[PDB]
Amino acid sequence: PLGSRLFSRFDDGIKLDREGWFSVTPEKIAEHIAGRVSQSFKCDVVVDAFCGVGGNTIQFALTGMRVIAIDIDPVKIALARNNAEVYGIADKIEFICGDFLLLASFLKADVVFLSPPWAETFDIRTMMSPDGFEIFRLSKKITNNIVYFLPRNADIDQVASLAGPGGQVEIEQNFLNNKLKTITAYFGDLIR
Amino acid sequence: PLGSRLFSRFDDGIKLDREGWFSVTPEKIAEHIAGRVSQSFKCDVVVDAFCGVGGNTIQFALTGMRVIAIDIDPVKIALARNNAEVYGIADKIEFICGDFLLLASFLKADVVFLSPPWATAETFDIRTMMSPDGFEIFRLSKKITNNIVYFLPRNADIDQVASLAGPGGQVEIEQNFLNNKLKTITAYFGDLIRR
Amino acid sequence: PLGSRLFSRFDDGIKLDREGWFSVTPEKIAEHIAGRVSQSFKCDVVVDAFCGVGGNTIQFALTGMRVIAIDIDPVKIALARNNAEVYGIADKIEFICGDFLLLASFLKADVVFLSPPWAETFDIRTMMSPDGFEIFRLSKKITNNIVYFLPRNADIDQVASLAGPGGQVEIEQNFLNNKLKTITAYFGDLIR
Amino acid sequence: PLGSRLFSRFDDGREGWFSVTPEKIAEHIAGRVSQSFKCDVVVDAFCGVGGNTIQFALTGMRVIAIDIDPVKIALARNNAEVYGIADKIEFICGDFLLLASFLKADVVFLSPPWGAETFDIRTMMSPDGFEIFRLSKKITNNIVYFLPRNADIDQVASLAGPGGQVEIEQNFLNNKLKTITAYFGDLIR
Ligand SMILES: Nc1ncnc2c1ncn2[C@@H]1O[C@H](COP(=O)(O)OP(=O)(O)O)[C@@H](O)[C@H]1O
Ligand SMILES: Nc1ncnc2c1ncn2[C@@H]1O[C@H](COP(=O)(O)OP(=O)(O)O)[C@@H](O)[C@H]1O
Ligand SMILES: Nc1ncnc2c1ncn2[C@@H]1O[C@H](COP(=O)(O)OP(=O)(O)O)[C@@H](O)[C@H]1O
Ligand SMILES: Nc1ncnc2c1ncn2[C@@H]1O[C@H](COP(=O)(O)OP(=O)(O)O)[C@@H](O)[C@H]1O
Repeated sequence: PLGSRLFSRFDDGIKLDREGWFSVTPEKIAEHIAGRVSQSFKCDVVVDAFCGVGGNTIQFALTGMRVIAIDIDPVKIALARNNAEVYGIADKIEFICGDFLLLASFLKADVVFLSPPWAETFDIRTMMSPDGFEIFRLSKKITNNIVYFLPRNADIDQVASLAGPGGQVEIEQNFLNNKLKTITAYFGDLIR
Repeated sequence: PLGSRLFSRFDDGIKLDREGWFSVTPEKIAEHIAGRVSQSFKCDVVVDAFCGVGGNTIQFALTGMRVIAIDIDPVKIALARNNAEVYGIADKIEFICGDFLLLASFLKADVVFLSPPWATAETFDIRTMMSPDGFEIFRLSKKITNNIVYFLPRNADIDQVASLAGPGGQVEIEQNFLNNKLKTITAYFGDLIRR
Repeated sequence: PLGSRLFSRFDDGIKLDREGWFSVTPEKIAEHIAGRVSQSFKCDVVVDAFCGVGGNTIQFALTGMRVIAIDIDPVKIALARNNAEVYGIADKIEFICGDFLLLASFLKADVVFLSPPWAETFDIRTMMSPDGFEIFRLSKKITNNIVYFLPRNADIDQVASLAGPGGQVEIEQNFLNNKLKTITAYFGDLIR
Repeated sequence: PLGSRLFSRFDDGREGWFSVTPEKIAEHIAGRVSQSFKCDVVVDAFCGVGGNTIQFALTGMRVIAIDIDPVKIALARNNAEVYGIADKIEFICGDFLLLASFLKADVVFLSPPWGAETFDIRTMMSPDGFEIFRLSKKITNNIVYFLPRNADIDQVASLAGPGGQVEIEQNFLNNKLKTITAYFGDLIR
């Protein structure tokens, strides 16, 4: 290891949902990440590399950013598409059904948001599919401004080693009720 | 084991999706189930008990049936709601976020559709390997109606499944194939059985 | 308007200044209604159709009945759930956030309790939102055992007509300090 | 009209919230007041069921939450527990105007009841918006006034005194003006 790592905190919490329950959902963190990214230097276009049902994609688009939302699964794309439609921000999003690793080399964007398919320590190389180092390498062809959404037990030496020697990484730790839940790693101009 | 068991077959297949891929998705089976159910005797209202993102709910609503769509997860309900909105059939559906086992005693419908949360073993035990308990799920569904659809893994215990119909009762086991390999089964009960 | 109208009385308890309750239906009246409903023939499950923060719901639940409590406002539902737990009867209630008129055709219950959103004579078709006749029609799909909580100036011809031609209605008049405040109308097997 | 008026903007995010003050702006408000110099204790003067109270409490501030209606207070107590911050709050059921002269706090948050092209805070709030502010001033200079879009900024600015400073934070929902948050004292900037 040979670079500076910033450690920060974000506190997740219960929300009052439209069903009348007090719930913990992905939305609070997604909104926080989107808010941060959209305020960073020259960050107008984001690739949501593994968009799934479009939770993060929606949050990016709601800040006025343009999104290239990618998922290998056409059922996920259709769902994400419908989801964006009702939020009234579908015109901010281009959905592409395909393999991010095969698309990455042909894209132009200011940011790549990474939430890939995810044990005492988490090995991003052997425990993600595809290879979490390969995911980042391909993201790097597009931009240095990368967000990595990672489990709490993720190897911080590995994560920091992605910044290159000796690059900076912010490790934003996500807490619920004072217990560590997940980590959001920021790279490039996303660090504050 | 006592009573009748009918074995039937449905073939799944590739579809040409709007992304320009040839793919297999849950839609074809879901559409088939909705078609069959909607043609059955006096079947106008269905409870989709574990609706998830609303795949089966959409297919039921698309045939003209009213749907009570239930999921314990409000994130799923939201997605299902938005999904239905775009299809132009949201007015056919009432979404309830809650536990099906706590809601079932208070519902009125003609049909219950069950696709509950499913070890990797040779035989699937519906009592122990489903949460909640698959016999308990069925028992609560019976308070509503005899017309019940159960979507189950290929290795489901047919003796168990047939025992849900009770001693001397009828079940239909509709086997779902993709390229001649068995993928899943759809069990029909009550007036939903063929003929 | 042909049929039978019974007129009864209930005397509300005097409340000191600055005391308040969760519902426009006073606690003592709700208690009285719940007590009456729970002793009626085969009356174990009640729908509280416009439950608010659960003032009436709590009173039904305290008698041992099971309650389907419905409100279109997710804030009310979430506050209602909290209240149910305070009174130790959350296990007796199923809260549903939704439109009563849309949910009614899918419910199973023994009793429906109606306290809908409201100068000289009160018109239930005109001065309730939604339409008071419509609310009753939908409640009728569930059961004949209906309780209608109404203003003192409610048109008794209208109220009686809901019972159908030749039908029976009970108009329980609610008195606070020997002055008329409100009415509670009973239908079906709830009539004394 | 005299003194200084700083202007700022905040962009908001079948869903409902406990307060007329949206969760996110209350969050925003509680965030910047808890950042302010020696601001540890806040009076939520018309707390209702505690929507704003919760947000102040979540920053780690202590809250004196006041409401004249005992139903609101009881509901607020439950909510505080759900959010795990009940030990940060003292609820008091009473009239803020009658309790104000007896309180000690660093911040007063005002979101009074209402009771027109231009909003007159003196005649269109119940009680009088000037009276409310005067009583809050006995406690502290650090006051937050949550107000409708059509608020008379001359009137609002006059609360700061001759040559006084006020910050008018405009709350936008989808590029459109919704409400304003006025800051006084050390809460400005
Ligand atoms: N190579 C890939 N490129 C783009 N998207 C992918 C790729 N591999 C998987 N995905 C998608 O990434 C998302 C997250 O994966 P996963 O955690 O498996 O799904 P889930 O949320 O259903 O459990 C899924 O929506 C999946 O379709
Ligand atoms: N008791 C319940 N009542 C209603 N819905 C439930 C209940 N238990 C689980 N569910 C929901 O039923 C579906 C079961 O699917 P499951 O296999 O667990 O999830 P997933 O589709 O994410 O893999 C989920 O959408 C889950 O939220
Ligand atoms: N169609 C409806 N279905 C169910 N509940 C409703 C409907 N319309 C209004 N409500 C609820 O009925 C309750 C009574 O309404 P209202 O008298 O307007 O109350 P309030 O002044 O207390 O908000 C409210 O809690 C409201 O949310
Ligand atoms: N003098 C007062 N002191 C403290 N709280 C008050 C006073 N007057 C009103 N309140 C409270 O202020 C809150 C807001 O008032 P209002 O807008 O009337 O509320 P709402 O429409 O939510 O009932 C209410 O919760 C009310 O109880």
